[PDB]
Amino acid sequence: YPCGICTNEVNDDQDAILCEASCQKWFHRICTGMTETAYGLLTAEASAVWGCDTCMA
Amino acid sequence: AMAAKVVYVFSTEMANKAAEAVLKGQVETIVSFHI
Ligand code: NA
Ligand code: NA
Ligand SMILES: [Zn+2]
Ligand SMILES: [Zn+2]
Repeated sequence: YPCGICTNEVNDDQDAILCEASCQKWFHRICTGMTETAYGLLTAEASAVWGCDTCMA
Repeated sequence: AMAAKVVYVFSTEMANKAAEAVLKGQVETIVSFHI
C-alpha cells in the first residue's frame, strides 16, 4: 500500500495508520505528523480511529 | 442480536492534542470527553 502522503510503500516495520474517515488509504505515521505517543494511544483505544486531513476537511 | 457503536474519528491535530491532555494529567484517556 502506497502512503497517501509520500507515495512510498507502507511496510510492516513502520508505524502504519489507516484513514477510517472515508478513503481507507494507509499512511506512514511520520508523514501524518502524529506523534509516536499519540499513535500509541489512538491505536490502543478501541473507540478511536484516525482520519486524514483530506477526509476530515 | 443488533447493536450500534459510536466511534470517534480524530484528525492528526486532535490526536496529538488528546495525547497532550493525557500527558498533562487533564484527562484519563484520549476519549474522556467532558465539559
Ligand atoms: Na483505535
Ligand atoms: Na485509524
Ligand atoms: Zn509516507
Ligand atoms: Zn482519508
